[PDB]
Amino acid sequence: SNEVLVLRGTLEGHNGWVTSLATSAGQPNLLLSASRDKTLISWKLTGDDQKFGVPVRSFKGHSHIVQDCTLTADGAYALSASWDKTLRLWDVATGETYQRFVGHKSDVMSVDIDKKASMIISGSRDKTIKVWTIKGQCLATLLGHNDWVSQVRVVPNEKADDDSVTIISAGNDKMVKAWNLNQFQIEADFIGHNSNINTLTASPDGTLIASAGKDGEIMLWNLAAKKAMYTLSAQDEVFSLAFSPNRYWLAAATATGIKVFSLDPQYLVDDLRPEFAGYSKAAEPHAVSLAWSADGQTLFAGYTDNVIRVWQVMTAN
Amino acid sequence: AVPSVQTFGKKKSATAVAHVKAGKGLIKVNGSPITLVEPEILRFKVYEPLLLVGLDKFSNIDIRVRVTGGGHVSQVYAIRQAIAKGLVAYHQKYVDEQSKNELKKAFTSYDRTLLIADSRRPEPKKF
Amino acid sequence: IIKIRITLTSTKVKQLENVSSNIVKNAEQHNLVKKGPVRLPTKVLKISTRKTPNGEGSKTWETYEMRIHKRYIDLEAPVQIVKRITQITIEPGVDVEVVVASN
Amino acid sequence: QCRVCSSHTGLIRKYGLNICRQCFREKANDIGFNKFR
Amino acid sequence: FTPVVLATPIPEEVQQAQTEIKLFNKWSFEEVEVKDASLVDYVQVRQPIFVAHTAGRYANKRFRKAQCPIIERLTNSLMMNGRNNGKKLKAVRIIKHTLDIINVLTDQNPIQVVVDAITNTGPREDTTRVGGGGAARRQAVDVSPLRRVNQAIALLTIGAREAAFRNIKTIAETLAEELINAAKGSSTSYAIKKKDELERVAKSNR
Amino acid sequence: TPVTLAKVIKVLGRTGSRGGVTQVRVEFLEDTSRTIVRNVKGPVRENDILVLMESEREARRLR
RNA sequence: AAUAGUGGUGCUAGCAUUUGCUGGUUAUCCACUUCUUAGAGGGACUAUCGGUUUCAAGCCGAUGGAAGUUUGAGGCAAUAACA
Repeated sequence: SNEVLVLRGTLEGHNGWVTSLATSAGQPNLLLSASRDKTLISWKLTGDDQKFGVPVRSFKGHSHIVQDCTLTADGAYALSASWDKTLRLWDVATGETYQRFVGHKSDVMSVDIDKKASMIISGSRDKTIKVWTIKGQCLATLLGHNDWVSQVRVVPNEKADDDSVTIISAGNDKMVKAWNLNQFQIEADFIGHNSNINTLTASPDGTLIASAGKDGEIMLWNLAAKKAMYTLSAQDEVFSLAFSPNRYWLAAATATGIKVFSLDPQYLVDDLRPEFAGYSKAAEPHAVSLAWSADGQTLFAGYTDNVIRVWQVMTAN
Repeated sequence: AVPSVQTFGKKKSATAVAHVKAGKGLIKVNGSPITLVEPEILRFKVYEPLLLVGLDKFSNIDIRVRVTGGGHVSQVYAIRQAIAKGLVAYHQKYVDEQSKNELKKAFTSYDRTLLIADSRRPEPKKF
Repeated sequence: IIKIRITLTSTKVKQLENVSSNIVKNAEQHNLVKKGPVRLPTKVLKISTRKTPNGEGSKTWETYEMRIHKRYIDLEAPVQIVKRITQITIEPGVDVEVVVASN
Repeated sequence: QCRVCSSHTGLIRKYGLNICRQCFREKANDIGFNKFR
Repeated sequence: FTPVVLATPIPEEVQQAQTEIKLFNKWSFEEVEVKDASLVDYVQVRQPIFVAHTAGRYANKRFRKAQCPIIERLTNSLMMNGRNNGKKLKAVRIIKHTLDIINVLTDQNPIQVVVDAITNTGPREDTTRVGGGGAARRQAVDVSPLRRVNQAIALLTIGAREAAFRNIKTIAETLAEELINAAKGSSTSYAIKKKDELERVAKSNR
Repeated sequence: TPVTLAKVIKVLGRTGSRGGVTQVRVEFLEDTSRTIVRNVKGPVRENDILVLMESEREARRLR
């Protein structure tokens, strides 16, 4: 009837905090995982309710905290954005990266890849946005903000490549701007968040844009009408966001647990809240990054004490 | 070509570079087999990285190390610093991580200073 | 059109990275063959002398210091290219030398 | 030589400068010596 | 057990039981023996050892001092005066030339003969190290266990120097007979018969 | 022999001309209701085993 | 980076020899920076948990960490009778 999520595993391979996990659309058997501890870790999803087996590779190439990792659909390559103005073009088999980047003055905060595999966007903490080639060449800088930037997202162009690519950004000046690539221009200005914008993701259809900051203001947006349909108050601090790829469930990663919603109507199914031991109660660990399956049937959640737990989407009884 | 890596280990200004290659398994301390080191009492200190994991993983390796500096005592500590951390570079470039950590846990359960060198430099006097 | 070698051994480290930059700047605007500025281990001078004019008092001393840095570049160029640019990179406290050793 | 300040002894024969060391502490600045440690 | 070969010709005898869980090249650590309830906590460091020589970092907080091995501690005490400060390599030669001369003297475990020996020589009572404020007296007092083991080992050691000073016999010949004397309650060795009379006047004063 | 098998509970403070001895709170194992102090000399902490002879005659405090 | 060093290609000597382990040196040439040196930056803040205290300033454990005794050691800092 409903999506209950029982505990299916636990990963222990880090000593920072995780910063971005990454699944492959093609390959359902691995997991890319990045963390604060200057490491990149690619996993092996050995389906077992005692553990999940092998972190098959490690990538020792950086000097500080990395922020977000991205990859191809089949699992061909991997990218990394570490705080020391560095970007690396990794393989997935050996560990040998390709080319570092010289393009910023700050932490490179968020990057993304087009599915046509031609341009790589980059937004960094020095209030500028940069695009890169596959061989790694500068094309155009982009300005417009005045505070920092947190996340940048490319639109899911599921309309059979009808020259429709656009970049949406999560700044830090309580501002959400939309940036074209084909014409290289501001597209839409999104207004309404009152504090530091923390995260944004759009629908897997590329149609419904969710945005939520520090106060817990989940403000929904459309792709074309681009309006404030739902303005949910998450009454907490949310760090990252979550969209079910196949279904219509939008989820949020608050500091007080894990909350889930349906698109229509409003169904608070579960609070994914794990269990710990040995704490004065002002010290409960909490997650910051989470990810779905390739079919939306498993959910991952990495936490501050380097535990990554997994669940499975079975029907409610 | 051949899987090959370099490590190095220091103690009290005494260096010990290492060259790892692949072969039947030869462990060469400055152009000599390892079973001939002149502080005969400390002969088993160099045996400790080998005698922790079993004699198995070495029919596909080749080890040539050379040292400079230090006295006749520190160089015994310097060689087993580079050798023990020299084995993991195979298992952090070629062989997987589950094979890496099991001996990582095996070393540092027994000796923290087999992986991480000491930090106890000398000191200036009447100044 | 001869391989040359330039040395510069000065004692103001801020006023040696401006000079070594504009050396490799105008050579690369003419795109000659070169090898990078190799930086040698520096030399320090010291003299311990006790701190009293007379001799009556307790005893520990001073220690004075002076630091000499030295780095050098090898180069090849036509002589008309180099004989002008070595005369516009002057600065006080700085020494410049040219060596055309091609044994 | 006896240079100046009641000294012909304790001369600094090193580095070829030949200064009486009573009259070195006041001249060690402008030579370019400085203390740091 | 299946002696594998390498391109190095490796001797087998360093691989027979050494690759097995027996660790020291002639003895083991299966033999665990508790006599006092004080020694249960810290003296028998349950860790392996091969040579009894490492760079311990225990001298920067007074309880990490406890975790060093016993055999390492007795070698440290052999630097006695201005001729052997820093001759650690000389000391381990002495010690590995003493367990051999222990076990050939009609017994069963050469590491056993010292761990029972320090049970006797941890002095249960004590004087105080005070006069008293003019009346140079000695009052009621007892000893901490972590202090107890410290002076326990050290008074065994210092007797051997004069036992081997200026006479034909060697150091290893002294340390043989001294510890088996210290193994039992005999009070015939100087390692015993000076801690006893301390405890006897302590039975008076208080 | 009359053993006295003892366990320290609470540490109180050093006392003496030099503070060379320390007064603690110690418990008897064989009778777990024996609150008593003891003038123990040495580095002391929690959870130690204390050999002892004179089970009652002890100075409760020092100058 | 021929005013540091390894990695090969060679001329070249041993070679148990038989695949091989040690050599060979100006220039046999190419490719390298880990070790080396010196510029530019980074990194530690007592961090994170557990005790303790007017719950304050802090002090003790803990695991991580190259580093957790002001992180180790120095330089530099004017009131005064040695006529």
